[PDB]
Amino acid sequence: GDARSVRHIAIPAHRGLITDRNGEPLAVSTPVTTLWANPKELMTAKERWPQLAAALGQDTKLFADRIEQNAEREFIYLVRGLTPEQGEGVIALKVPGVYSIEEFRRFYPAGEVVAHAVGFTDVDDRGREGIELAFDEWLAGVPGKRQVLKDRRGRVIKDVQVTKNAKPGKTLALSIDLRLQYLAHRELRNALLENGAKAGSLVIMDVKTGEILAMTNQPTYNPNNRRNLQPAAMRNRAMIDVFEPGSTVKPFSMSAALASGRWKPSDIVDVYPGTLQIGRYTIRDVSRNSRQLDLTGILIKSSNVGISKIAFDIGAESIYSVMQQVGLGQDTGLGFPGERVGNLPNHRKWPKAETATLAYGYGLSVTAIQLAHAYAALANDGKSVPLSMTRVDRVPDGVQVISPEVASTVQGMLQQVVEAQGGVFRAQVPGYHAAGKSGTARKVSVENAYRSLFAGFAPATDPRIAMVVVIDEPSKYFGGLVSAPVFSKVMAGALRLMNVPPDNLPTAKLVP
Ligand SMILES: *C(=O)[C@@H](NC(=O)/C(=N\O[C@@H](COc1ccc(C(=N)N[C@@H]2CCCNC2)cc1)C(=O)O)c1csc(N)n1)C(C)(C)NOS(=O)(=O)O
Ligand SMILES: [Cl-]
Ligand SMILES: [Cl-]
Repeated sequence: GDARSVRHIAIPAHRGLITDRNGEPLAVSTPVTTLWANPKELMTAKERWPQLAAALGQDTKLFADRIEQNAEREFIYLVRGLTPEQGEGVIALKVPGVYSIEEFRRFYPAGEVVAHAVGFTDVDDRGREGIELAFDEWLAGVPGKRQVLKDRRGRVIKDVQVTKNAKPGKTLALSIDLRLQYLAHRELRNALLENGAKAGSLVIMDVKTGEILAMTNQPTYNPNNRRNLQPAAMRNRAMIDVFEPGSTVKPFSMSAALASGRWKPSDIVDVYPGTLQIGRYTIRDVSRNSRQLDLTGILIKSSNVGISKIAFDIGAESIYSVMQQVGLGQDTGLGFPGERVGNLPNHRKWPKAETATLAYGYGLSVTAIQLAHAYAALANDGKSVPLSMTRVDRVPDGVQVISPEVASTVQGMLQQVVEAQGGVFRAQVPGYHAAGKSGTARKVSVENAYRSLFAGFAPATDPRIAMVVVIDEPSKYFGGLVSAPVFSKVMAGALRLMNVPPDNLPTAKLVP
């Protein structure tokens, strides 16, 4: 039939390393040794089989069955992906017909801690989820090709000849700081356990560079062992899940009020009796023991009524404009697999009820990433630096989306939300002035179910990082009792890790 045969073999390309921003390995192509066999040669050395089988960790008779059943094939795999050292002891047995191929297997040194961001490759070493998928072309490289001239009995007579070399993939350095990532991962997980919550997300970003410094979710999974992996655990919820932001968008409503020319911080709004009726609907505050609140007090008490009255006065168009311009419900440009854009509703003419509900964050849907980016722009004196999941060496120009004077005023109000009497004191960061806003969003007709939110930034004197904590369905639940302490603990550790000077460790009690 055939005197010879020409078999073609690909030379595997070394897949690009993924590191965090400091060069810590997050995805590594590690060398592995695959053993294959020519059964026609192996069948001439049967008395070596029990020793070979032992070296492979395989049952003597099952190994023998496998060879005998494939006795005519010129090629079977004995085992793929042993360690180089395990392969080295088998090669030393010098069994006829047993040969080795070096290939690579992806290893994820941080495991579940950064699994949602990094993703993973399939058995064919192709990116399937996360960054591995999004940057697959960058990471993959260009494999080579060999030619093997084989026998009529499958024995490779002519030594392989290399057609094309293997071109390695490119290194990729993420924006993530693995130190902050571990801190965020451990504090979110502990908070979930303490609160009996179903899921959660935590985003940390650099307000000055747009970099995503940490992005963790629960549940998570071990990418190095995906046996019994369930779909819910795979979700990078910070990017691919949407939620109503509720009270956490009130600083943007307040930004529109101050940009309107119609409102100044010392203005007061009468929110008594803690409710406001619009047709058949009643807007309700949680704490309903207030009458006059100034604009800062409306944020401290989180008065839906107060922000609603302001929204009626200034018009929803101005609030829509700020929310759109800080990115809520807008494409982020990151291109993360499955990333959601959410929804910021718009109208030619805004009905009165929807003007109020926009202003306190009902009925729009955002991602944790978007909410964090919005807070980063506010923290950065109103200038939005573009998002990045990769290390930023040369920072692109930002876009001024809130005037610096309005941004600075709203920043001070959010510092009061954390530090003033009656505010979110469990969000305070010891040694630092922190600023932010809690939220609690009921999942309407979705039976005693809520999300607890906190969004903020620090240090208030020169903001460095913005943070969003989302805790999904705690079993207690308020934003200020559930997500606020997580913000405090993670913000304190992250500021320390970044060597940020404390701006609230005075040694003297000053007066005023
Ligand atoms: C802002 O986010 C805003 N939230 C809402 O109006 C929305 N839902 O509100 C839910 C009620 O939320 C709370 C109730 C009670 C408390 C609280 N501190 N008191 C106790 C805590 C322990 C349990 N017993 C009560 C805190 C929050 C609701 O209506 O069920 C909302 C907006 S969009 C959407 N889908 N839902 C409020 C709650 C006014 N401010 O939020 S904040 O986090 O408290 O600052
Ligand atoms: Cl609190
Ligand atoms: Cl509601």
